[PDB]
Order: sequence, then C-alpha cells, then structure tokens
Amino acid sequence: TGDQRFGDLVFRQLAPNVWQHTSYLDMAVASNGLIVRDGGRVLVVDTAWTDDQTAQILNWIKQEINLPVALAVVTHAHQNKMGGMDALHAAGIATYANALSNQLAPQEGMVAAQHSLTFAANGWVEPATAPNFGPLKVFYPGPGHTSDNITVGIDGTDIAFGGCLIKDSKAKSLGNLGDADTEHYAASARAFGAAFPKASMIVMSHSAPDSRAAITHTARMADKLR
Ligand SMILES: [Zn+2]
Ligand SMILES: [Zn+2]
Repeated sequence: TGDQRFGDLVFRQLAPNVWQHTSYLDMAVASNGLIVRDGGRVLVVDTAWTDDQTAQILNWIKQEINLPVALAVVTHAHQNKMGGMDALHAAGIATYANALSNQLAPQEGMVAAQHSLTFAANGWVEPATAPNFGPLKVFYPGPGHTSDNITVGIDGTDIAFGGCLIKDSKAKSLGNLGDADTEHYAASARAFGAAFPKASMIVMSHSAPDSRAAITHTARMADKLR
C-alpha cells in the first residue's frame, strides 16, 4: 500500500516532494534511490542497476511529476548507484558524483558522472562544485561502506539519505566487501547522523526507510569490526 509498481520498478512517496525509487537485479536484490521535486524541476539521487531501469525511472517521473529532471547525484561507484549513468546523460541530465567515485568508475565498469564533487575537511560539499543543488545537502561522512561513499539530506524535510553506508535497525550484518573501511566505518556512520541531527526518516539503499535507530545500530555493528 502506497507503493506504485511501474514496469519492474517500485516507487514510494515519502513526502509531498520526495519519492523513493527501487530497482531490482537478479544475483532479486533491491536498491533504493530518491526523487526530489524542487519547484519547476526534478532532482535524482542514484541511478537504478541498469540504463534501461533508469530510463524507466525517467519515464515514471515524466508521467507522475511531469517536470524536467535538472540533475542527478550518485552516492558511490557501485552498479546499483551508477549503473544507469548513460541513461541520465542521454536525457540531458547534469550528473554529479564524488571526485573519487568518478575516479573509481572506469575500474568498476561504470560511466563517470559529468561533474566531480569535492569536500571540505569537515565533510560538507564545496559549494562551487554543487551549484544550484536546491534542497540537496551533500555530506561526505568519511570512508565506510566504500571510500567514496557520500550522503544527502533534503532541506524542507525530515529525510536524510545514507545510501549503502547505513543499514536498517534490524540488519544482521553490514555486508561489506574488501572496499569497506572497517576502521572508520563506525565514525563515518555517526558523522552522518551528526550532519543531519534533525532527520527522523533515514533512507538507505537496501531496505525501507527507517528511524534514527538505523544510524546508531549501524555504528554499533561497525564498532564490532574495529
Ligand atoms: Zn556499494
Ligand atoms: Zn549496497
């Protein structure tokens, strides 16, 4: 209830101007991103697993929102986040990613975003690299899930997007591979929480939106790794 199926994708409205988009890849693994309505334009966080799935995202937006997609930001260089970059570019959408994500993308078989984000030493995005991001507040919490993994808060809402960094409050593991920073993971998770201290709805890549318990639980799980 509240979920719209659209082809093989699923869309859930989280707020008047925010939807979660979900795509699947058989390895039947879900991956979430965000769609944000900002006045006369749409902003997208993360692609779907594939170009064709991402094109469907844009199809859904055209139908349900009917506003031009101005830009997209992807939160790290893995297929579930950057797999549909070509689809974004073919639609004339300006794309942004961590400079490191763009550096890693060719090795991961991903297409690099058109623009590179860089970050101050306190983790907040450098304003000039993220021009006209509207309500999107982009924060690099430090290495965790990956070295390049970044997070996005939505001003005007209680929503913060933790991507693959944050696991749900009942997650039985962190499901990291070799590119995880198991030393700094805990601190990065907590940095994310501190960057968006008022966010009460935490959106993440691999499960439904959860409370702030997702953040503290993730950090506590990561504490066991150090
Ligand atoms: Zn990942
Ligand atoms: Zn993931």
